[PDB]
Amino acid sequence: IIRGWIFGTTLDSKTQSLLIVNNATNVVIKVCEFQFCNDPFLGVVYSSANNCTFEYVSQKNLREFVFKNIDGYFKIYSKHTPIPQGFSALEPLVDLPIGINITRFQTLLAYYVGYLQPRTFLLKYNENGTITDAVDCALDPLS
Amino acid sequence: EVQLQQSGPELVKPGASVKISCKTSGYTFTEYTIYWVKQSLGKSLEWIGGNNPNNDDTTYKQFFKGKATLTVDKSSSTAYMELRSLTSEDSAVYYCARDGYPYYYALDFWGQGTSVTVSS
Amino acid sequence: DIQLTQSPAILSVSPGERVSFSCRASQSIGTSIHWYQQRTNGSPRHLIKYASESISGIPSRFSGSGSGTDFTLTINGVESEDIADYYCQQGHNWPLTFGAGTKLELKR
Amino acid sequence: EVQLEESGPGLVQPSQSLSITCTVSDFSLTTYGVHWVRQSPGKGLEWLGVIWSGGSTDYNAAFISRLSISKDNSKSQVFFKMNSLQTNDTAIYYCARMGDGYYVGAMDYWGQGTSVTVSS
Amino acid sequence: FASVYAWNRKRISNCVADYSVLYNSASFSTFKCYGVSPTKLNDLCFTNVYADSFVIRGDEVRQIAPGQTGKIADYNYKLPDDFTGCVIAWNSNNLDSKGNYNYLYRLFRKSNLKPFERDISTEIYQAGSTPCNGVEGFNCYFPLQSYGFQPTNGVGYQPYRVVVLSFELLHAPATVCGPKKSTNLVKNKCVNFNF
Amino acid sequence: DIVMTQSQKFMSTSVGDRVSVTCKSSQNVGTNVAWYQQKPGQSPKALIYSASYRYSGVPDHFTGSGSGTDFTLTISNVQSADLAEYFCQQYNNYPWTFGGGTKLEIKRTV
Ligand SMILES: *[C@@H]1O[C@H](CO)[C@@H](O[C@@H]2O[C@H](CO)[C@@H](O)[C@H](O)[C@H]2NC(C)=O)[C@H](O)[C@H]1NC(C)=O
Ligand SMILES: *[C@@H]1O[C@H](CO)[C@@H](O)[C@H](O)[C@H]1NC(C)=O
Ligand SMILES: *[C@@H]1O[C@H](CO)[C@@H](O)[C@H](O)[C@H]1NC(C)=O
Ligand SMILES: *[C@@H]1O[C@H](CO)[C@@H](O)[C@H](O)[C@H]1NC(C)=O
Repeated sequence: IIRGWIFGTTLDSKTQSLLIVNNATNVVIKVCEFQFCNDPFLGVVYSSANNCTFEYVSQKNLREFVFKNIDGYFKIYSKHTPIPQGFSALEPLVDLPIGINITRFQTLLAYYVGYLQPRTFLLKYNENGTITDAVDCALDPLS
Repeated sequence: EVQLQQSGPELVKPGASVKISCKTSGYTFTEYTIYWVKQSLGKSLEWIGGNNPNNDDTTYKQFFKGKATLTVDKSSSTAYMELRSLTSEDSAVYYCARDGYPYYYALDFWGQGTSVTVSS
Repeated sequence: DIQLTQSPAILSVSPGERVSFSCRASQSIGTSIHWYQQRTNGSPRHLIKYASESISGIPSRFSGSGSGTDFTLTINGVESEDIADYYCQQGHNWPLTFGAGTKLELKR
Repeated sequence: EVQLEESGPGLVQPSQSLSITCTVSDFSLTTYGVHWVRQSPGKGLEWLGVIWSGGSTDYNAAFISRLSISKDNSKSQVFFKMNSLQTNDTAIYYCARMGDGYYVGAMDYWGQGTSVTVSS
Repeated sequence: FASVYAWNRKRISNCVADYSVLYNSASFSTFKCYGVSPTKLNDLCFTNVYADSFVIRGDEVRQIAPGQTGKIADYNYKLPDDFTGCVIAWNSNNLDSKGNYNYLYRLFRKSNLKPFERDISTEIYQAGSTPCNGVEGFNCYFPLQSYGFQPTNGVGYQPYRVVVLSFELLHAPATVCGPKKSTNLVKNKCVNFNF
Repeated sequence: DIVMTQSQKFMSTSVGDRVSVTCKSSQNVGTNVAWYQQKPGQSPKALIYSASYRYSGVPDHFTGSGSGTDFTLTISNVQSADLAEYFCQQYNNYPWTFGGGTKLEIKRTV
């Protein structure tokens, strides 16, 4: 049911709005402008198509995702789970050179939402090279 | 700096042919239309006709049959008018005028006019 | 293809008098004609292009007239230097061709 | 102060091929084309082909399959290669530049050609 | 392609293609680049490549240039003076020969076109003081006119296909750039590399 | 149809009194007219334009009128160079038709 997310800064066709849609067989990414949409197109978006510039086509369970946007680059890190306590590794999937701020985002149809801080971390790489332990640097005097 | 000049008076015979030329100076020929009118001895001015300078398209009124042909030439940058079948009353003065589309509509400048007289 | 015929093969005339050279075309070409002057031990020199304008450095006596299939190159007061062969060149069709070539001859 | 010079006379037999070098100077060849015209003894001027700086090659109808024109902007040289030499090939070949204006005409100046002699 | 007044517009992004093979071909009639030397297209690269394609008359290729006159150059398409790109034109007479009468061109307009302006409209042009209404008559002309592309027409009337390419100097992260060459590899040798 | 009389054949004013004249129209044609000044012998001269406008080439102390199916025109005053012929214009349909005008005389008294 939880399929896509809408990113942007004004939620209107005036400014470009990033759109990610899952088609149950492939993913389509478009930064083309779309008009305001208070309610998602559940079907049990056809708002507008203005200045359509970029297009991309590509491919219990806790599908963790981390979204980042720095220096005009958009990164999506994904990791699946077989069956939220425990330690896991997140790896980069794709990179998008779009170059747009996005100050707000909306969800399209329970989940958890967090936030990141500019902290310092210690990592213990394994012999395979896969990360397997993280230690904070300001949580406790022991850290 | 726009000026218009014409020829002098002429006399014509009943049922003959004459030619009159309208010369315009001070502006490029092929952007403003050229119009002609007739004044029959202090009578109401009658719109003779008008023609395009570049498209060379000429149009007339229903009460104009009798001289229905106009032409303009770029070699001398002038307009030609000719008369035929001068029967009894076409002895008048003909004024050649030019209109301005960008500003000042309705035939600002005129000419001194050419007076034609029909006689035996 | 198209062909060009010159007026006379050889024209004899004294210097200083009015002269004219004729080039005829089988098909109407509008104004796509040119006139060239070739002297002895020398390649042709362009006199008139398009039969309507002159060439820089060409004496004002040279002039062109005619359109369609007939073209005439007229010179006012021919001089000794102008006694040479003349050519007419057409380019309306894709294969451009030259005329037969008329030759100017002195009379004195 | 533009000048146009070609190679020397050719001493060839009817069978093989030959190349003619046409070199320009004092003006930019990258903006104008080059024309080739031949003149047999007792025959008028015949145009062979024209090359344009945009990589365009055009040939005459009778010499479409027997001509090769190459341009090199590194040294501003035009190479004119022809094959199937015959007795009638003895002529004078002129190379000249393309003038601004229309495709036919724009003949401002020319260059002195080479004398190719073909005999058995 | 589309009409001369309504020129086809194409935007190209996220690709790598060679530009040297363009002028190396033996079919391009006119090839004039203004913003960069023709031989240095492969060396450099830009962003936001724009292609404008249309068909004009044979004797009007010179109209497409920064800062020139002409009815088509003023009422159909005008190139801005600060233009950094290239123009390609080649003969297409055999494509339209019988012959072609589906082409229209603009001839009457109130003012000159703006740079990169896609002015598409229809209206009875006025050329007189009196207002024009109803059907076209005096001082009432149709701004579009046809082409007499007869197959029996030589130079000056044959239809030429013209493509104009423009680019921007990296206003965003680079998306299109020229291809690069990769050599072979060696082993057991003291070799410096960039990789 | 096409008929025009502008309410008079000749006007007479002696001294100082303001002079005015209408340019009345037939059944609805529109509102766009002009007036012409005609001194006895030389080329004509436009008097007013669109019934409310001013001419940069004339020492404008002038007044026009409104709009509708009727027209009116007013001139400055009676100076020593006002006796001439007047005409106005009708240009909506292409066969432009003029009127008889109205000729003003300075009505000199005893
Ligand atoms: C990386 O992890 C993988 C699997 O988790 C290891 O793969 C196998 O590990 C067993 C150890 O029980 C070895 O016997 C096999 O030979 C390994 N197979 C392969 C294909 O590697 C792998 O050994 C780990 N590598 C390191 C460096 O720890
Ligand atoms: C989604 O998938 C269906 C069928 O697989 C396809 O017809 C449709 O075009 C897809 N939508 C896209 C690619 O936006
Ligand atoms: C599209 O957005 C770009 C961003 O700068 C802008 O330059 C361009 O004018 C826009 N075009 C349209 C049609 O909105
Ligand atoms: C991001 O915000 C800055 C600051 O206002 C603005 O200049 C810039 O245009 C924004 N980015 C986009 C893609 O609109």
